[PDB]
Amino acid sequence: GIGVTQNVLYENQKQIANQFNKAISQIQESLTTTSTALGKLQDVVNQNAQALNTLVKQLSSNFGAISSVLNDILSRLDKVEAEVLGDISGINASVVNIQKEIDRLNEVAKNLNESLIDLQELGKYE
Amino acid sequence: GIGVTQNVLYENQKQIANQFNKAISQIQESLTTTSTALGKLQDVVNQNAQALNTLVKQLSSNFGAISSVLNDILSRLDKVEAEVLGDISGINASVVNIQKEIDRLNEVAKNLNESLIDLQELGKYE
Amino acid sequence: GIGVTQNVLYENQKQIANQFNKAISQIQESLTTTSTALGKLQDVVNQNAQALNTLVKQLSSNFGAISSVLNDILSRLDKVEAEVLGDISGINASVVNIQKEIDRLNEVAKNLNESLIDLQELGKYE
Ligand SMILES: [Cl-]
Ligand SMILES: [Cl-]
Repeated sequence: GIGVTQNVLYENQKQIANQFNKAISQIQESLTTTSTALGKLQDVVNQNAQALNTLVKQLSSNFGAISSVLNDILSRLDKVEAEVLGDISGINASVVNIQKEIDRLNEVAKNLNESLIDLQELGKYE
Repeated sequence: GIGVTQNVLYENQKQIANQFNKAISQIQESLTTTSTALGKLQDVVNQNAQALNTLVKQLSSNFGAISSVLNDILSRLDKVEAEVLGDISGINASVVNIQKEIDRLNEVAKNLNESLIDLQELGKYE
Repeated sequence: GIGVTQNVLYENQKQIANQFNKAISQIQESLTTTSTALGKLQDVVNQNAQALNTLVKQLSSNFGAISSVLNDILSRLDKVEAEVLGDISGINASVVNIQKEIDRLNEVAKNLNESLIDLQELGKYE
């Protein structure tokens, strides 16, 4: 009463501003951390996708060859005894593309600097 | 002193409210972006999991068959010459289920609209 | 005018503080949710990586063996008729490590409790 109300409000503002700005920084860090983590997942997921496809590609080739050789062999035996397998090329791994979301997270982190609070200070309390 | 303290506090409130609301919108965007990115990762990861399992399934079948045919062949040769391989069915890819976390991110984004600040305006300064 | 300005400012502060604190809690929840989701993705992605590698390992072994057996067979036939395949060991799935980002998200969530606003109350309005 004696003259504190005006002073408590200002102190409250300084806290509000300090706590908010503190939180923003924490949030920016979390965003960058999420984008970084999302980016690593994308790399691994895609590299593993391409590994699986590269494999299917070779395997298909192998079974085509194996079935061919066994056929030749069986054939010979026939002649000798006379004288005397599913393809997997369709299996495909897809890749993910979240680069746009990753870039968006970094932009938002950078832009939160524009949402910080620059409290007008009252000398009479500073 | 002349009569500004009451006016600086209000201006500070308008900034606090404008900057916070601005940040909330930015954060909502980041959440939706994260959920969208998480959702795409889940789809690809699971589709690649199922591709790998579908493959193991066929491959096991193939090696069972190949070993069988080679055995028959070797057998014949025996008769002809007389007259004259690990299974992989156990390899399994697991799938992930983060749908609940994805839905939770979208709900939080929607609910932050309920955390916006509607500052009571003082006509004497408006 | 009669004496409300001082009272509207305080009411505005209570709202600012209530809405911010409410948002912080919402954000903490979103962070924990993101970390939990990121953690599940890491587990599945890595487990699927290791499954793919375990498979390549066995497959390479299988084709080495198959080519060997077919060679022996073809060889015999030669003798009998006389008397009468790419390796994939190089395909490798990589694993991801975002544990550090996951732990960082949880720390930030825990630390936001230190960014909450504890508004100094003015009895004259309470
Ligand atoms: Cl305020
Ligand atoms: Cl994967």
